[PDB]
Amino acid sequence: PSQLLNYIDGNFVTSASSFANINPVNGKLISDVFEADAKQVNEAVVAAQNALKGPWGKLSVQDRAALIHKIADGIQARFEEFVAAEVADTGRPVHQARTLDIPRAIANFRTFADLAKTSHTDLFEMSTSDGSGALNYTVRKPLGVIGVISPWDLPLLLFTWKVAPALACGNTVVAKPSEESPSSATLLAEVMHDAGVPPGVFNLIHGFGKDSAGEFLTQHPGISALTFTGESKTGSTIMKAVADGVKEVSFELGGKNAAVVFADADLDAAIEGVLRSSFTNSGQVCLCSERVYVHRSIFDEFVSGLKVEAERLVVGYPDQDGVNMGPLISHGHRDKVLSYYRLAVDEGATVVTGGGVPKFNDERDQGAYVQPTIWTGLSDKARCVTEEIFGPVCHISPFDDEDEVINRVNDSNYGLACAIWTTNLSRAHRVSRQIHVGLVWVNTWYLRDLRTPFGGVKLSGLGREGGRFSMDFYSDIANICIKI
Amino acid sequence: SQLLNYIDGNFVTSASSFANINPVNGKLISDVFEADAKQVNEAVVAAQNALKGPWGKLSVQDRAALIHKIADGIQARFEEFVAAEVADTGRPVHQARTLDIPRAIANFRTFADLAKTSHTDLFEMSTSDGSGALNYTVRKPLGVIGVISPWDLPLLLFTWKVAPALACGNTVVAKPSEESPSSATLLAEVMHDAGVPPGVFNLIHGFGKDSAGEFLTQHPGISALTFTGESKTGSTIMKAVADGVKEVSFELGGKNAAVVFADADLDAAIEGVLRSSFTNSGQVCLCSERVYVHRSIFDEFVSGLKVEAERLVVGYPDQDGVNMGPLISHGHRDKVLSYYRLAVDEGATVVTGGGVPKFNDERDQGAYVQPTIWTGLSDKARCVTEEIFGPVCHISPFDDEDEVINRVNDSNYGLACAIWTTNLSRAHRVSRQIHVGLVWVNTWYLRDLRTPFGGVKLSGLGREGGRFSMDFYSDIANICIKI
Amino acid sequence: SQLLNYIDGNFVTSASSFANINPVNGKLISDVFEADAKQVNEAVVAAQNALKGPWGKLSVQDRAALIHKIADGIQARFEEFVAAEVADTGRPVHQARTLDIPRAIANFRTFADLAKTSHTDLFEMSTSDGSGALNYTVRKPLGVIGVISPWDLPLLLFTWKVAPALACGNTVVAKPSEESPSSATLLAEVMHDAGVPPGVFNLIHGFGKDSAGEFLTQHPGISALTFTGESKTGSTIMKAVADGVKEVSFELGGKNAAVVFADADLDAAIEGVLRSSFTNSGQVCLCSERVYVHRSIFDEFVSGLKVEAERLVVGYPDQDGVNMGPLISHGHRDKVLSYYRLAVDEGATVVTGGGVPKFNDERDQGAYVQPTIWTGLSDKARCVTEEIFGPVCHISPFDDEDEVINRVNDSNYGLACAIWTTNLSRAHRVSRQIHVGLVWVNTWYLRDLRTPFGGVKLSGLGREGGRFSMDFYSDIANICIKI
Amino acid sequence: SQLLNYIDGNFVTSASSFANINPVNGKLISDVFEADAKQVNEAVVAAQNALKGPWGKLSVQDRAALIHKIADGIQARFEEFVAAEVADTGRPVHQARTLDIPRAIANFRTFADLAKTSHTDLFEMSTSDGSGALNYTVRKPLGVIGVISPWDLPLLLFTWKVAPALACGNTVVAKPSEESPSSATLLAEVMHDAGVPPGVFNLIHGFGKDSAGEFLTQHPGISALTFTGESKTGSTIMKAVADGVKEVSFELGGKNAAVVFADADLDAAIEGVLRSSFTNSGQVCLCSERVYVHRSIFDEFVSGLKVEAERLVVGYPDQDGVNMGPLISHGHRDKVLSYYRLAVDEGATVVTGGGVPKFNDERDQGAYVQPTIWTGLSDKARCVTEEIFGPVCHISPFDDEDEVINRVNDSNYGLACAIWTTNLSRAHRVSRQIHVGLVWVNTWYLRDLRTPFGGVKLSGLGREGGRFSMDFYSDIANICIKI
Ligand SMILES: NC(=O)c1ccc[n+]([C@@H]2O[C@H](COP(=O)([O-])OP(=O)(O)OC[C@H]3O[C@@H](n4cnc5c(N)ncnc54)[C@H](O)[C@@H]3O)[C@@H](O)[C@H]2O)c1
Ligand SMILES: NC(=O)c1ccc[n+]([C@@H]2O[C@H](COP(=O)([O-])OP(=O)(O)OC[C@H]3O[C@@H](n4cnc5c(N)ncnc54)[C@H](O)[C@@H]3O)[C@@H](O)[C@H]2O)c1
Repeated sequence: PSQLLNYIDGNFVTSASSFANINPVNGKLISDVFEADAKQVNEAVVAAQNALKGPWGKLSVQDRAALIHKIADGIQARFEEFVAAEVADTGRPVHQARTLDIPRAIANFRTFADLAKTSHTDLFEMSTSDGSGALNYTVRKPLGVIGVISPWDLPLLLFTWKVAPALACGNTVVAKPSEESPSSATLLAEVMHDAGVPPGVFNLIHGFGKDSAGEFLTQHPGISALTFTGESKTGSTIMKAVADGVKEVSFELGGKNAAVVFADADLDAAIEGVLRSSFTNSGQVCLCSERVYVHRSIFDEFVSGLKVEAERLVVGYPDQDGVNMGPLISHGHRDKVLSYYRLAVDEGATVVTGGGVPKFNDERDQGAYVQPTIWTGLSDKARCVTEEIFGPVCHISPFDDEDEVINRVNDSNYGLACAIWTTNLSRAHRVSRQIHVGLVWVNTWYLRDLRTPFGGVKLSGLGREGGRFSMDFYSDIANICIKI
Repeated sequence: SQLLNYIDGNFVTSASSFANINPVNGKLISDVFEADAKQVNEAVVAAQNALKGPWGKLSVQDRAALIHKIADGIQARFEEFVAAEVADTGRPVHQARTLDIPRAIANFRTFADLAKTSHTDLFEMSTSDGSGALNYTVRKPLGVIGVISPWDLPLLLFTWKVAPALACGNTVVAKPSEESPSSATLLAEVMHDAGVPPGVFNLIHGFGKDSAGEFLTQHPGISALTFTGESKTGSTIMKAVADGVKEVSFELGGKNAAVVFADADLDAAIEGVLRSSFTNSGQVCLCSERVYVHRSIFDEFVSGLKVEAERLVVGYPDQDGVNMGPLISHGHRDKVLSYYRLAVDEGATVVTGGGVPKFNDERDQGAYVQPTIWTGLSDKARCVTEEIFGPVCHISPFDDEDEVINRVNDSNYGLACAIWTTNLSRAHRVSRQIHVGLVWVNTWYLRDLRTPFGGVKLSGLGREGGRFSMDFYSDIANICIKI
Repeated sequence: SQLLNYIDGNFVTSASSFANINPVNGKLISDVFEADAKQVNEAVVAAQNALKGPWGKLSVQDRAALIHKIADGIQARFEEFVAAEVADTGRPVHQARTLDIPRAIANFRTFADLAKTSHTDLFEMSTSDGSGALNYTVRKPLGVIGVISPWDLPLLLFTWKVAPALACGNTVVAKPSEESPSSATLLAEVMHDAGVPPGVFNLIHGFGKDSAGEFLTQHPGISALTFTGESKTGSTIMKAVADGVKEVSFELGGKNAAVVFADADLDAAIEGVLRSSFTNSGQVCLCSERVYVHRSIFDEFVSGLKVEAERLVVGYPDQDGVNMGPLISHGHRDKVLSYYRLAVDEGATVVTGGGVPKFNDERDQGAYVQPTIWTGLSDKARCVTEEIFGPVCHISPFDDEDEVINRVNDSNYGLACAIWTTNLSRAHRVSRQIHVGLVWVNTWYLRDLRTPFGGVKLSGLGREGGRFSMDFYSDIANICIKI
Repeated sequence: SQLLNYIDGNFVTSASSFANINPVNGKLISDVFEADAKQVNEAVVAAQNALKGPWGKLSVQDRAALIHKIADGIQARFEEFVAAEVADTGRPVHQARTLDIPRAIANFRTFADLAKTSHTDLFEMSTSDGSGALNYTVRKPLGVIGVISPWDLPLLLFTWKVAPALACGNTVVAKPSEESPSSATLLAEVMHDAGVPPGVFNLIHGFGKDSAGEFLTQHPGISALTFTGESKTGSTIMKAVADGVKEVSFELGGKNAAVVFADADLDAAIEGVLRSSFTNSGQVCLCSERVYVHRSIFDEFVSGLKVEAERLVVGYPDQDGVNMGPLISHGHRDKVLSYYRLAVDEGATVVTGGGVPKFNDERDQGAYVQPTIWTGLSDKARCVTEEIFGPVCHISPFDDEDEVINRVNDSNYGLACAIWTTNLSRAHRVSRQIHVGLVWVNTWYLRDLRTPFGGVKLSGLGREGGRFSMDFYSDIANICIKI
């Protein structure tokens, strides 16, 4: 059916090799995707380098921002096509795509264009020996060619989260979306083309990681930065790969996030929240909770309530009425998730609900669905409690003491995010500041303001993006010092 | 004389020692105890544990007051630090008294002040339910900072990392260059006498590969590695910490240009390039080794620079009117001399210098070389492209502004550049086109600690100074409250 | 033609009306209903109440999108706005098409953007009990903002206040100059059609004393009065709001100098001073009426400027190659000609102009004057010290840099200054010593809306622009939480 | 004892003198020389001239070091300062030792530290010709700062203005309250002994109307007047400086509320309200004179408060256990007792106090009153709306969140408010809706010098603290370079 081409130096192109994009709802082929080779990656980088010297480089910040708003306008004008593309690749509920995925991707471009317009830099006066003094000022320049490599859990959102500020700062871009979700990125290339974005400014390359476009990108001496979102292991590999070039790097990596429910929490709200944080996108979001700690006094009641709500979840088609969960991204990913399902049992988990695959008796049985799953009875040292599963699952465990549960949350090689449920003023602020992660929510989950810094600690990442931090990462900060 | 490690509040020796040698006369001045992997581990663990002790409980005001006390402690032993810096490096006494030591003290005072005055952000947001949410950020200690430092400005560059690390509430494991260990050891004593809790600041001595340096970079207990040194070494360190995804901050090598336009104050530009080429015997990362001079003033510039270079006094650190001391070591001299020969093989004219001076005294056992000027090499000569880190510069002419800008930028490095012009438009128009972290106009080596500092390309990764230090040496955490 | 008030979502007439006269030919453009104290009260109360309505419930994003919609509305009716500004003021159509209207549009877009991107501060502190405290700040709407604006750049200066007021979520009662009420009235129409809720924006027409202007300033229901106008008017308004301790922001008169150094690009400086003296027929607060030129180039500069001034086309707004229109009114020309007489009486040499051109057509019933240059007055002449606000400049020589800085600063005003020099150091050294809010080097009237703008001494109080507008049009509140 | 003015580096007497009375016992402490118009003028002129002397040539680092030396000078005479404040005010010795003096020392140190770390902005901009322009801002000394301060927290509020004025490179003419002139005179000695150049800091004694206070505000030589005092005095000053269009900063009166929600920690709330009502005998602008308590806990709260209030030890500054001293003066006691009476006449139930304690010693000649609590008055009672400035509070029950918010806000004042609740949502939701400059949650009088501070409505104009101080006490100037 559909064909997904690379976009290089203003032109769509095919490749020697192609791979399949497969609908996880039913296992049916959606499209053929051309895998760019080493030579085409080179062509992309060189074009990106030259574009920096072209008309793109002559644009005022205001004109550049106007054009980026045009890109956002073009996505909005093809809104439903973008919805259809995200849904096809990933099986995500249509409502989620219409309210989260696509509008956030548009908001990424608008927000960074606006920040580009309002941003400024610094002026430092200094005294000198002769009493004439000196002036030091800083400027933001384009960093150069930014290599962007993105994952499949929020395809257009996380892709544009890198591409928008890269372009807002006047860089050119070579971007490699996940092989699992190539569609919406390809449509973005079309939007770029139609908006009149100069050739070479934005380049789209398809493929995999090792011995494919992804690796080739990280190895190319022509890039100035590599921004990456994906597994921690992949982060380290890429960090080694750019080391000889001393390329700027920004990494958003894996997590094993906890949710903590204190005794004074609003229990019904906490249950709804943990339900959402565990099972949204079938638990395939980096921000999902897979470890949950609940105060002993309310533990059993909490687990009972969550069981009931988890069992009311509708698992099925993306446009099915009242659907809460679609399938996992792919059969390979499902294999990995079920392997963890077994392991949890072997490690001695009580299976509160789920633990298998739903029986549909239609085409969905050919897809890659699993059941939302809850475990109890596992130790803090259990693999299923420590390793990132990336499916619709959580383990729940009681605790007694505040300092205790803080230490248990922090006892991890990851540190992406955490959610805390409490109605107590002091406790919200005291506990939150003690959690060793980049992002804590109190009495909510997945709230994101694009102005805030975002990033992880430990294995969950390196550096920060968002607001001023993106404006700093995607720019050369240069100092000019004038003796007066 | 012996230089010990400082681990968890105690000066400790080690299994093996190495020679610290005076580059003025080749004489041995101390033995330095090389830390082994287990001592490195001990240091990191101690640093990890200090985070949970009294250090971790200090308010920002109390921590800052304590850091000022460290500065005071250095100040009260000022001449001993001067003696220590001079001993290891052979730098002129006057330069140590006026640049090296006071600036090391200022590192501590300034970052302590920045710590006291820093604050974070508040973001309000709307929610579908109409009650909204509050996001705020906080700065927390990153954890244990591994500091690895070079020998060109030993204490200055060392404290440039250590001060903000401590100011942000971290604990530190710091490994100074094997070539210049004394001032860092003195710092450990100052720390001790000031009552810095055990494990907060740890000093380990040794080399890079297969030594204390490598082991520090491999330890999963650190949260960040901040580094100043050669580009290749930076790469090596980048790979070593990759599996841990440690935060990294790199200030690497350069091949910096100076540019003199026809409308420059000629005498000032000659004086400026003399300083930028030969300060510290050209052993500063910010030194110029490439100079482009407009053809209308080329011959006069070169002639004037020759005269001033030959007036430079090369000698003892306490010799009257001394301008230059020796190179850091014989091994470094052999490297610099190898370039002195390569320049000749490459076809260079030697305007002045090109060898080693004859002293007919103990200095001949030291590691002195002559300040050297070359002309006649092409832009692709290795001597014009690779960093030598000696008291040397090649001078070539240029004709056009866009031409010289291209030749300046035609480099895998991009640390710093100096331009000389009296024209308003040109200064601002040219400066912004040079692909480096720092451009000076009509001066050199002016540094304000508030400003961002770093290189592009092979010259580094990230930025430090001012709030960039406060951000790098801190965990930035976002806390989002639903209302 | 009739210009109605706009109060609580309705266009309303009034008991009295006054004449809007076209200064080109003296003909009647429109009747303008003057708001009485009763209508002003009704406007202020509507504004207060609007703060409790749908307007007050908008997210920052929605409020910004609505203000972009206001900008789109103006843009949709671009030429009507052009025609309105031209009719009231006689300004050249080209100036209105390229400066006045697009900048007024840019005011709304820029402050909407600033509103979306602004945030506030988070301060952590330690306490005796070791639990600490959180301190965060928020920006709330100040309340009802009274806006009183002048006639020199009617829509531009009007929207310069109204845009940030609305971006910060305030409601507005605005009173434009009686000389130029037309574009403000169109703006009210755009507001209405854009769907801005009743009471958010209110337009009241009238004069100052014993009229709408005074009644706005006396109303206890406002939270702030932002004002651009004559310095003496500012003083009056400050007294008028003193018992209510209203927030105030004043942009007042000036006697701005231009300085031309010996190393200036002379032709560019001549062109520059021509524009700074005669743009809008010298009726801009930012205009130069004092000009200082280095002695060595004084005669050549004066001769050059004379030639250029005499080439200026003084005529109809859409006449080919027109450079200057008339003054705003006959009353204003009576004042300007009185100064023309005074300058002769004070001993001035009239290099050119000094009178009223003769058209022998309908323009003779208008309010034109000639571009005028004086020489020969002392620094104490009233014509050299008082703001004339016509197309005039006096030119005086100088010999020394510090001398001229002192003469520039020797004024009760301090709005702006323009300096001409090609020398890098001079540009920065001199500029920082000028006691004004804004210095231009080698240009004039460049405005970036992110910058702080305002004057010193009699030229004003407070700053607006960028973050300064976001702070002034907001309540900055501090919330301190004990943890 | 005698208190002299400090003008142009000299302590000088005056033609007239007035009495400083100890309010503990009515005894005369010192005679205070009242500055006349000629003396005030001599002060301003010396300050003006001081800007062009060595003070103006100081680098920011050197200036800050000298400010820290002032702070050192106060620490060195810590007990003399404590005695001075106690003598003037009768404040408990413990409170002056822990609060008053250390915080005035912190004012100098903190604003010195802010000044060293401060910086400004760079704006890059595109132009028609494609070469662009550079806009940057600088902070300059505003000029001569007139400071007029109250007797509330004499040294603390005095230094809160003087410290940032000086940190910003200004010079100062300062008029402390006639009721509390001692600590300020001691500060002038510290300035003198620290070698602060003559004319930089000038101290003039006297009153407001027809005295030095008025004379300062009428003087055309000053650039700003910063003021802390009664709201009616603020309006008077705003009128006085209106013709010079001087920069103003006003911190005025309040009638602050405390609010205790049903979910508050009741014991902590009682302790909190006790402190907020009676600290310094309720003579702090930040004191709570109205208290709203949820109905369900109203009786229990009023009872606990009565008990704790009755345990308050009223007497000697150095008496052990002492909690309260006297009011500042007999004149003020007459005013306070007058409200005590009016409260009864208005229908108040007197829960405790309501008169003056009997001592049977010299304290009966002093100016004491009892801590008083009222119930049973309406929101419209004069005693519940008008600022009394004594050790008094009125407690009223409430039922609804939106109700009490409206009742707190129904005031012509809006300085500060304290809220007590343990609920997360409620704390943030309610706080943001209170129309004041400062809301405390579960505490009172926590001040971080980095935060913006100020009131809304009659409680003030402008903001001070952190960068707001750095902005108010500086000329922000914009320099625009065409490239
Ligand atoms: N960009 C800057 O701001 C800046 C400042 C000063 C110096 N420099 C550069 O640094 C170099 C200066 O001299 P240098 O010889 O001391 O640099 P270097 O890289 O050889 O050594 C620096 C430090 O790293 C250690 N080290 C060496 N190999 C290591 C390894 N494999 N693992 C861990 N640690 C290792 C050394 O022991 C030493 O402490 C020059 O290139 C100079 O330009 C840059
Ligand atoms: N907003 C704040 O942060 C803050 C802080 C402390 C006190 N206050 C307020 O200050 C008041 C108490 O102090 P106060 O009794 O000294 O107030 P006050 O207004 O009577 O006197 C204050 C100062 O102003 C001077 N002054 C009086 N009339 C003057 C005039 N016509 N011209 C020039 N100067 C004049 C006085 O001499 C004195 O030095 C209370 O209202 C209190 O709330 C406010």
